[PDB]
Amino acid sequence: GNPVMPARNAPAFCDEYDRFNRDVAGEMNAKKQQNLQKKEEVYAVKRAEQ
Amino acid sequence: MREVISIHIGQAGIQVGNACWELYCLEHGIQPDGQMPDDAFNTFFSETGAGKHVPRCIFLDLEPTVVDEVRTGTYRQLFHPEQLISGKEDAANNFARGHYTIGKEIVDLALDRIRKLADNCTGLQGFLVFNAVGGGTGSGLGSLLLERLSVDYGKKSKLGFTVYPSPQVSTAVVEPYNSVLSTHSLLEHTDVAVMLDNEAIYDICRRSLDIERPTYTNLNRLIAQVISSLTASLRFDGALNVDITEFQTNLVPYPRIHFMLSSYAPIISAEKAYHEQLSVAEITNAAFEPASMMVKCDPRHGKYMACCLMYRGDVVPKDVNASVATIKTKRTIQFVDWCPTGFKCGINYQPPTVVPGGDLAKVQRAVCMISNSTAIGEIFSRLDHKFDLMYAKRAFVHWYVGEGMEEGEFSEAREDLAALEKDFEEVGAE
Amino acid sequence: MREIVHIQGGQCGNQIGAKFWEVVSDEHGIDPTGTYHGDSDLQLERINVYFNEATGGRYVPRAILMDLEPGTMDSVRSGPYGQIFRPDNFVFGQTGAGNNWAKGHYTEGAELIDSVLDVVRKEAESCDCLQGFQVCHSLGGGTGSGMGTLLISKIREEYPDRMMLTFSVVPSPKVSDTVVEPYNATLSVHQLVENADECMVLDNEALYDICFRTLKLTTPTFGDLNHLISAVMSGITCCLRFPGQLNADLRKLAVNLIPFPRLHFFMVGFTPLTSRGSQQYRALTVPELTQQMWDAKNMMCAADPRHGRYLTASALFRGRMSTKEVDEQMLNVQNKNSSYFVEWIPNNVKSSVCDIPPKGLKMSATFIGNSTAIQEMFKRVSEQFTAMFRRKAFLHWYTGEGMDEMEFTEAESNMNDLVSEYQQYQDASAE
Amino acid sequence: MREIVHIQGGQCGNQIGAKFWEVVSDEHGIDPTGTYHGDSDLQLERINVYFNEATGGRYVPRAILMDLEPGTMDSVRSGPYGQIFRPDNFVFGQTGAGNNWAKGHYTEGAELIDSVLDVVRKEAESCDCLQGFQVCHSLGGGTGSGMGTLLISKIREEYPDRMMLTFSVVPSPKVSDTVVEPYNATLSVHQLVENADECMVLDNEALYDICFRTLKLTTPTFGDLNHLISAVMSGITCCLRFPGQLNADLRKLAVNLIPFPRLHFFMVGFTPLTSRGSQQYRALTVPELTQQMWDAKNMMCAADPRHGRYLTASALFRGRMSTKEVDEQMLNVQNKNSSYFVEWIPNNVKSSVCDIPPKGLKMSATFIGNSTAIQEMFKRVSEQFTAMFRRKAFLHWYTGEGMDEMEFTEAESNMNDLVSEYQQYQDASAE
Amino acid sequence: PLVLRHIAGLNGQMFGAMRSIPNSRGPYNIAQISGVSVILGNENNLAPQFTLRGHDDVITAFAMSHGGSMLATGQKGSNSDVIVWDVAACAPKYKFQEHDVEVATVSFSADDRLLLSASCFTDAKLYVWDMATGKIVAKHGLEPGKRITCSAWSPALANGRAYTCATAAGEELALWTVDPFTGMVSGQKVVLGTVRREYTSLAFSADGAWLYGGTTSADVVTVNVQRASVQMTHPVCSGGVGALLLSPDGGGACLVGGRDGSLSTFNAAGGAWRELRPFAKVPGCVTSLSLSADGGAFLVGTAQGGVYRLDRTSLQLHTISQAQQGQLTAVAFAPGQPEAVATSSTDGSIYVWSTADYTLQCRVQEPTQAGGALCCVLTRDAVISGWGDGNIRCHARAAGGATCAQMWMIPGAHALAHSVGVTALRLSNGGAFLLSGGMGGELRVWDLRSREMAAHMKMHNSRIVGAAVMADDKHVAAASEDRTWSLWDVGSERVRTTWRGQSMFRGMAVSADKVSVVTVTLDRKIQMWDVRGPDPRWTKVEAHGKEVGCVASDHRGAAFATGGADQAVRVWDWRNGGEVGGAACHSAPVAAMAFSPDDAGLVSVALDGSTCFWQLT
Ligand SMILES: Nc1nc2c(ncn2[C@@H]2O[C@H](COP(=O)(O)OP(=O)(O)OP(=O)(O)O)[C@@H](O)[C@H]2O)c(=O)[nH]1
Ligand SMILES: Nc1nc2c(ncn2[C@@H]2O[C@H](COP(=O)(O)OP(=O)(O)O)[C@@H](O)[C@H]2O)c(=O)[nH]1
Ligand SMILES: Nc1nc2c(ncn2[C@@H]2O[C@H](COP(=O)(O)OP(=O)(O)O)[C@@H](O)[C@H]2O)c(=O)[nH]1
Repeated sequence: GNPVMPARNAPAFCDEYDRFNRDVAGEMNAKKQQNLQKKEEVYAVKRAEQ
Repeated sequence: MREVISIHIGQAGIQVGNACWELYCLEHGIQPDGQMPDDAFNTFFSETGAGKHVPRCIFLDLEPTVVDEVRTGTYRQLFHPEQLISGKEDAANNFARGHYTIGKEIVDLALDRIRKLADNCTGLQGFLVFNAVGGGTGSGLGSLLLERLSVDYGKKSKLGFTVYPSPQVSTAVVEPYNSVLSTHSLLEHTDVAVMLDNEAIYDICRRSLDIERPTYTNLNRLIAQVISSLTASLRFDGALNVDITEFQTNLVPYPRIHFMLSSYAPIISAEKAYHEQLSVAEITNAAFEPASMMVKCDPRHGKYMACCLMYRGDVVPKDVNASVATIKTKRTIQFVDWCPTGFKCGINYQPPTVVPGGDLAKVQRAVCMISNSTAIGEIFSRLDHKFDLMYAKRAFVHWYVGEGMEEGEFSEAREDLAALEKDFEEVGAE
Repeated sequence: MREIVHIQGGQCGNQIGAKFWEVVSDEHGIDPTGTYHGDSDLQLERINVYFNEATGGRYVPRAILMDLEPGTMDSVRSGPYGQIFRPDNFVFGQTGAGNNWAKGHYTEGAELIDSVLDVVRKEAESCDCLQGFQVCHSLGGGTGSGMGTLLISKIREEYPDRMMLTFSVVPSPKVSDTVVEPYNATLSVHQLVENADECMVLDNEALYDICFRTLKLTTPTFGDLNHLISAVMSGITCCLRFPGQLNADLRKLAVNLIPFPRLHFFMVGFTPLTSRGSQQYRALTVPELTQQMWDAKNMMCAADPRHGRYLTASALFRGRMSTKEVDEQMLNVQNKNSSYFVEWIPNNVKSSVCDIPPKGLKMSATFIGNSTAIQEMFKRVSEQFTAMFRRKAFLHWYTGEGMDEMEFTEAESNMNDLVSEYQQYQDASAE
Repeated sequence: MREIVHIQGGQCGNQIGAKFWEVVSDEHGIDPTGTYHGDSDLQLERINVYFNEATGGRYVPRAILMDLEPGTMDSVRSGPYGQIFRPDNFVFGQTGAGNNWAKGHYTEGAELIDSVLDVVRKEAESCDCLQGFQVCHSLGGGTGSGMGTLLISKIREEYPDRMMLTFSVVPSPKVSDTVVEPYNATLSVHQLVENADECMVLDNEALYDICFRTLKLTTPTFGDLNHLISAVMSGITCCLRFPGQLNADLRKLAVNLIPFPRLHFFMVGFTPLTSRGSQQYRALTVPELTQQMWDAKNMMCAADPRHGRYLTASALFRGRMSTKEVDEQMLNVQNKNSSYFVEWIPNNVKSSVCDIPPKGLKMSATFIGNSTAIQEMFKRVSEQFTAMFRRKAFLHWYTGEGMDEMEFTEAESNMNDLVSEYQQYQDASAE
Repeated sequence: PLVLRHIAGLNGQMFGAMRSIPNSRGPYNIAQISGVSVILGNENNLAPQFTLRGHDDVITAFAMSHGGSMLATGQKGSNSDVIVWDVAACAPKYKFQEHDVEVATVSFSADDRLLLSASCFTDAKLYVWDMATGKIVAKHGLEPGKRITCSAWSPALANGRAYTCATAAGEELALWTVDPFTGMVSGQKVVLGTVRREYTSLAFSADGAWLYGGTTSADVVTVNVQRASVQMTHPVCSGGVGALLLSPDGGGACLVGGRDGSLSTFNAAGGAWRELRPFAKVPGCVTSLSLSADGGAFLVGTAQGGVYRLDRTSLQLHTISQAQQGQLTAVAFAPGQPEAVATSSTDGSIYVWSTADYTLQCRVQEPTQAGGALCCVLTRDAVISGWGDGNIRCHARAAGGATCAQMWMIPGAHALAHSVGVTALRLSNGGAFLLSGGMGGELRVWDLRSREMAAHMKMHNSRIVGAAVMADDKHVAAASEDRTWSLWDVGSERVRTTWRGQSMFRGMAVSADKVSVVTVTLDRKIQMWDVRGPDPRWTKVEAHGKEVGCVASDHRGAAFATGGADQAVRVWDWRNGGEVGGAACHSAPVAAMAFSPDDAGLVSVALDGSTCFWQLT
């Protein structure tokens, strides 16, 4: 295959969907919300440990 | 009471009659079978004891194909089989063929059926003759039929919605010839002749309806809408009722000058509809726009002599008065110095019904502006040189001569069109 | 209900007519047996223009086959559609004309012409209304040209008002098949000018050029040339047989094409002719059809229109198409090539539209051009005829059949006069 | 709706163009039969830039293949995507140019150039709006360089305002395939300087180095190099074909890149090029793409930018990305490597963002650098050309095809002047 | 779980689409070609059928082995493969991928030992394969572009050094002497002699040396094989020939079909005069002729999709099955009646079938210029269909097999100079009006009593496919090519919704509850939507291997089917998703389908013409 063509199961790989999405702000907002929730959960776990 | 007999001569006449009768059936609720599940249909239809409505129409053609398309198509049970009259040989774009040799028996039978149809009418507002100036069938047979109608019926108002050759674009070669012949014929017979140009209607479809590929179906649909707006006051009541008899009284200053420019407004597709207010003033301005005119003839070159406006739908006399005042005060629109009023406004409460499969959208208001203006001499000026350019070499003259015509007929038609030109110049000048 | 009586003359005429009837039957869904198997109402709607109904569902073509040798019509009968024709319409002699127009027009055609006119009259009287007769044949062949001209004269005498259409295969410019081609062509053109109302000039070398350049075929036999001729022959009359958005019969075409009665020779072309390789890669659009139609390579006549001037031109389009598109395309062509169009005719285009395209094609368009380019074709034929007649080569063959030498001079004078008329309207100026 | 006409020249150009059209058809979801199987609206939204619609759903590439020997085109046609191209767009001669620029430009290129321009005009007139032409070919080959320069000159004459983009495979520094590569390159560069609006230099040895070091491909075929070139050729115009957060067409790139008309040569590179082993290990971020992009080994031209000074540099990014992140990365690169950037231009970066990444890649970025480093490559080509021309080795073939010896001197002078301009702007100081 | 009950398909264009299996004591007496696959079924209907599917595109050539093997050939896709099928195994036996373009024809030797395969394009090869292992002779070359129409083998001259194969290509006949011991092919062109006819079928005599070729000219040309020249010609069956079979016993007889449905018995002896007199007439154009039921029937096929059984002892005519011909576009069920199923097609034909026995209840036929029946709606006594010309024709439903009478027609319902042809017709619940969707995205509600237009509703800018009316004076569209779908109101005013996805839609259905709406996208994703929700509730990715083209819904709201280009119909729970049951039986992409009004029953149609009936229990 084409060397430029990424292999499956790679950080570079994206399906045909998630390509042509053309939505950056929504993805960043969703990732920000997920990171905030994960950070709150981590703080809760550390609080429980302390 | 207000019956109007419709005549459709030639392929163009029949193909605009298809749209016209589809529109009338849709407006009156008449199913294509012939009957509806009042008395407003009496203008266009006569009801039988069985409840079935037949149109008071006559489809005349020397070619069998066009009429057989109707006989086999959707409205085969609606129209009368004998009312559809078909010839055996086409006129072959020969005015002489359609007026002197083939058309004799066909037009005699047409008068027979027309008399039978008029026998079913208590009153008779007039005739609506739809033909094509520029074809042997439409020109020759139509001229002969109009002459016979003038001879026998007499003072009945015959409105000829003629389709004239476009300035540059065309489909025929002897079109200037038979156009000049037909114009000479109908200058003295029709009461009100409405000029239509395929180029102008194509431009209307391209610019207003955004149709990059307009066709005869679209053109005929627009013409049908114009005629329905014209006849709406006969079938539906409204403030400022206008009649067929009132047209030529309020629009024809002199008998020779009876050719009419027609403009419909608004012309918008469904996608572009309901995006603008479409007020009475705006649609009146659009109707008076030169581009919306259904003839390739800029009104700015000439001067308006009369303008009859037919409004349909939610139209109020206050708004129509304001719009007409703005039109009069506008400098671009110029009326003749000898006509102070020059306006015949008539409102109707029935909005124009939308044909399924048409590109026109459902609009609560509509304007049909039919005007007498001296600018219309421009189209005659174009045909007068397109004719003589061939006539110098006597091209295609043998074809017309072979069916019982003379060079004298061509000379007389050319001289008559020149007289029409000079009459237009005289009325335009102070 | 406007009937057409088809006649085939000579070997070339018989083969062309057989191919044409094959194509028309395929278009109307008629199998070689006469029965209808098309599954479409419009196909049977106007089938009476060409066919008559037998006792059953059989449809017999209104075709009349002529020859002086029986082998050609034996081949015609044994061909794919040989069994549709009524056997009574095969009129044959026993000794063929030896490529001798004199034999085919005076000696041997005289006996058979009585039977030919009898069959023609029988076919015409059965017709409800007759648009006219179409005769397919070849100029430059003995029986073909001779009997065709004689029959055209007889039918002109009998039915003056009825239309006469001719598909004549003029001898090719470069490669000539028979030696006596200039003689036969010169004699036949004199008859066609006087009698034929409408005539189409076809050249085998133009057909070879178009089928090798556009169709890009490798081994084009006479069948392919006959197929192109059949396509044009069908497309000219498809407006009679099918509904049209703007229909136009043969008389309408003749009226809008012929400016003056003697100038009735036309070069014809069919679009779209696409090679098998590029069939998908092309696009069927009205501009594309017009562009291919106005190309000189599309012309089936040897003469290229660039040298001459288009007196008139009819274009019969077929398919679901925009009349606005058609009119705009042809007006644009006229404006762009105003040099090639006659000035004293403001509109040189007769556009017709038919609702039914040919089988397999979404869109099609046949072209009939009356231009002064055919002047060079006639000039070349006369250039050969004069060279042969100066030394009177092969003149004794025609002289011994009982036609005067002065007939050659009269025919040459008439043909030169036609050339002069074409040149006069080529270089005529307005006002 | 801003169309581009693709042209392939010579064997290398034809192979590169075939690979490029395969890549574009894959990216737009077009199967080798031309039907759309792409499963996205945006793919068909702007497919008209490179393709035209056939009779059905087939899409015909707007490509023109030009060659003097039919073998390369036969191989391309037999290849996987050989059937999409219109057969009429294959313009080939019969005797190939023996690595002779004179044969490809004067003797044999003269006859075929008429057909080539005919096909080019037919393709261009069909375009509603024309951005311009892109010509892929190889310097240092007979037919390729010859008709490449000839056709570029002709298209410049016909369409002056329309864009010209060139992908020229300049002969590689160390390994040379043919002997007359310096002659052909010297003759072709002189033409490109005058004619081509925008020129893209590619070297086979630079491609081998990049695919052996970054891709860690050990024995790279020519197909691999062609496919890298194809990725660059797609990415340069993806802003035309897809919606972008900050789009930039070819003319915008040219305006932002070319400071002075003669300095229109660029080195290009593609990101992210990852070896198969490290594909899971590499994480794609805009800083990572920029770090790989500004690396000298990433450039597909043999000249390394460290020696020269970046006059300008455009980077077309592709994918859902932060404009702040991209702009910060490029500004930081400029600040860190200010020694390598020309001082009298405050911002040497034209950053463009398209929202549609290529197939398989989450993000990508194509780089286009105008730097004075190209001076050393032209210097090497002149070093070989002068050495050969001093002894006039192999000169007699070019002489016998009909160019004066003075053409070689004029071409060498023009190339030396271009080198001088590049050095001038390399060592130019502000104020 | 989906259970396949019956497949109705027949490639009516092919000459020899259906063929018997001689001396077939077990099941699967007949074999038909319908598309990608082969329907191997019993002579009597209402019996299980097998689907020999190993191809990727349409089948171009079908061959019997005179009892023992079937063979089908591919088309395009660079995989025009000759695949040999076994009667007992019902599995592929040999796969010859040696033709670069579609295999023009294929035939089996009279002794079932040799196999002739002929291509036409860019590699024209008469491959002869042995029943054991592979090929015997490479080719003889032919010429590209010469359409090899048909082929036959000589029963005689089987001495191991000779095998006479007759091949008709256009108007050319060629006899190919094949030495399989040496693997040589010698091709002698038959001297025509003014005999130019297109040969539909070829058949040698019992003793050879006389090859009968049936032509489109209703003639059988008898050619002397020994001299390789046309000997004589006789008219046989007015209409054409189609199928030509050797008489089951015969003196020198040969059964001839015709395009008129006539079946006659032509004998070479008997003089030049024939005076045609058929012994049996079938409805349609005969394309296949065979013998089965222990040689008691003639098993005559039809170009109209029909298979018929003609008794030999008493000439009794019994139909077997009917197949809708063309690309089938819509399936409709009567509002309450599960016994009648309406199937439309791109060909102007609509078949109303009795699902109990798959017989043709009635047929609606329209001319080709009337477009194609792109949508259909069934009524207790009416068939309403929307065509490619934009017109909506309603025909009087008939019974027993007859051409229906057109009661009425809405003309120009959807034809606006930019898109013609109404799609996705729907009827109001209980029956009040008719919802229609144009090719350009205009929704139109039509009264039924007066056929008058009641609502024109134009917001969607592309093709409508999958419109559906809710339970109360409201409706919703699918609007393919613009990846959005909107719920509307009959008061000519959109009620919010207008949900946009990311990929273009292909079909949309509404569940029994008025809140659940299923859409299918070309991304092979099934999207579930709640009318009360602004986002789809969930989406199932990769529902089919290829694009999904149609979606259905049970009237109880429990399950909904999904058919795609993978030729497989699946069933999914409305709320939980998952696969209730899936199966691939159509020999084409599935274009449309309909659930039965009751629990059991699903009727799906394919692009080739295959109608598959399914039991859901
Ligand atoms: N506006 C409009 N004009 C049309 C239409 N159809 C035809 N025409 C015009 O009508 C002219 C000819 O009409 P006809 O005389 O009826 O043609 P025909 O039926 O063949 O009869 P002849 O031509 O006289 O033999 C043409 O020049 C067209 O310009 C139409 O549908 N709409
Ligand atoms: N297009 C075409 N031309 C033919 C055919 N057969 C003969 N010709 C040409 O017709 C010309 C005259 O031959 P022809 O008139 O048929 O001979 P005749 O029948 O004895 O008079 C010859 O020059 C041939 O080239 C044919 O089947 N098709
Ligand atoms: N990247 C790449 N380079 C090539 C390819 N084919 C040839 N080349 C190189 O291009 C240079 C010029 O060759 P070319 O112009 O194609 O030869 P011509 O067609 O006879 O003029 C040669 O030195 C080759 O090394 C290819 O497919 N890909």
